Amino acid sequence: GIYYTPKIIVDYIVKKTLKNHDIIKNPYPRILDISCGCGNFLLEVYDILYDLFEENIYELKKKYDENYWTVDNIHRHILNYCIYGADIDEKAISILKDSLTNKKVESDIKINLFCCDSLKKKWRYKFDYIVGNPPYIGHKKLEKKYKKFLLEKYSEVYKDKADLYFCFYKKIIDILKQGGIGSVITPRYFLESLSGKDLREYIKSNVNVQEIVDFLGANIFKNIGVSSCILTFDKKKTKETYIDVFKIKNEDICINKFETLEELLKSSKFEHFNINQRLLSDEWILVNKDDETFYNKIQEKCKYSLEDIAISFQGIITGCDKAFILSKDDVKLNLVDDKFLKCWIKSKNINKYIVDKSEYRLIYSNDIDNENTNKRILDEIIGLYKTKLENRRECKSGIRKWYELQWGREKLFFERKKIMYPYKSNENRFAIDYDNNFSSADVYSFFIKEEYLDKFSYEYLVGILNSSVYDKYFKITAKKMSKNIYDYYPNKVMKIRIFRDNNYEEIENLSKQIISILLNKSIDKGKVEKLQIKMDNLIMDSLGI
DNA sequence: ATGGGACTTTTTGA
DNA sequence: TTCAAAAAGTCCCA
Ligand SMILES: OC[C@H]1O[C@@H](n2cnc3c(NCCCCc4ccccc4)ncnc32)[C@H](O)[C@@H]1O
Ligand SMILES: [K+]
Ligand SMILES: [K+]
Repeated sequence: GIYYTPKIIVDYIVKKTLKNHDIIKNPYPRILDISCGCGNFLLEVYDILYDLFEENIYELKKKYDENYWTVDNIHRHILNYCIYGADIDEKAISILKDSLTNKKVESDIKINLFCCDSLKKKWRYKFDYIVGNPPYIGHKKLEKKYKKFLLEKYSEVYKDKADLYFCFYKKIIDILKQGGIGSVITPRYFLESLSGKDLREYIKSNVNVQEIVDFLGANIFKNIGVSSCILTFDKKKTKETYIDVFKIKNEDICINKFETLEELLKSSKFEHFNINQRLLSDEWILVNKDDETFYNKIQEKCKYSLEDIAISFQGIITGCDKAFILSKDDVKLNLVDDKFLKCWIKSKNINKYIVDKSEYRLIYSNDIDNENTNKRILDEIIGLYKTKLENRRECKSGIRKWYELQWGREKLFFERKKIMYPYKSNENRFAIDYDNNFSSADVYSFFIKEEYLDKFSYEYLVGILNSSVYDKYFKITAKKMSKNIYDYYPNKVMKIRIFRDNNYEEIENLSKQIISILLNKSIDKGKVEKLQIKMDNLIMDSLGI
């Protein structure tokens, strides 16, 4: 329900929006939290505002109504005109109202607190400053009735597999006053994800992004599996449009290293660099000058992409794995004819250059003709989960029989030489599958088009793709998920560019030697490491780095 | 108990 | 008809 933002980050965000406010010029700033919860941000906003007013009370008294501007009147003023909060949870709003009332401890004061869905409220004026931490809800945990509303009314930032907080970015930008400043902490995934493309376009074309703080896979929220970033944007009449990017360099740090977050950002734990907002394409490549030179060099040298030369596909989606996946030593497999059985691997079975021997079998139930010839398999293996299987979407509509795989794909795509890689990994792991391995969606596969077989071999491809050069090169634009995990999905893996030059033969031969060592029983992996270093040297020579 | 490490399903819009 | 994206991941241990 309610998530607690660490106090240091709250202080940083509030100071980011208010440290340079000219209260004498405008003693009526509107500061809004659109998902205020119990007031994590708004109470700190109250404290900052109270200091700001009390420090200039006499200047305000002289410049304006001298009877209105007294210290004893600051509290009331702040609540009447400055602090605004919205949240869909009425208990949180009640608690926050009590807190703001008890900031003073007569005639009653009207607190601008709204218990509503902030994405449906008719907002009747814009705001000078917007801060907070919106709700994050993905496409699976959002109700379909609400998602229809989002797809209709928030189509500019919300399509397909987008997230709820995209819409909060939209709403915050839309209700921000000209010259206003907004600062929020959200998931970092929209910076790189395919779903966030339109949201990135919206932000880039409607506000000036002041600062991005990328915590990468650091754990900012205790016991929460999410990776966070802090965005600061404004609607000021500026002529430069340069973004300050602070990228964490050590994900293992605890956030309470210093009293303030500014000390952490200025320290050696973070790196700083500037990105020209006008040079952002539909993809935001937020890297330092050395990494940008590296990336551009590789992009310029390589004339092909994997998408050009390869056919990609996601793995089997059974819809209920426990009903179709059995250990190869399970006695129940004696009931299943071997024509129905396929080898089954998980993402952990994928190493560099080769796949572990499979230990699981998939019952490719689509080839079961009818329920009377193979009644025993259905009665004793698959039918154990009939109730769950019948609740799949395609079974409810009758497209799929209750014992069939939900997305069984095409068998001929898997029963061939191909390259496989895990969907989430700490490093590049592209393996040649020789054993017709099937897998779930945690492993992706591709094979080379016939017309590119004489230009690229599987051995050469796994050679360059597993190199240190390509590990770094892919990670430059990859989607950082959690600590030591990057997404390896076709929507970015197929964008990897490859080359073909005079080092092709030696690179291919080194890859073949590595594969031969890795498949031998009396394995000595050290020479594999030495061969990999030599191949990395060849690749760096080829790409001019 | 918590914080850190190993590992990854099927629901879902298009 | 049937593709592929999506971590307020999930689950475990010392
Ligand atoms: O980050 C968590 C905080 O954010 C608040 N909050 C969440 N969602 C909000 C929202 N609209 C979205 C509605 C989506 C559908 C829905 C969500 C939750 C329950 C029932 C239905 N509008 C304002 N505050 C919101 C929530 O109370 C916490 O205080
Ligand atoms: K006066
Ligand atoms: K994390």
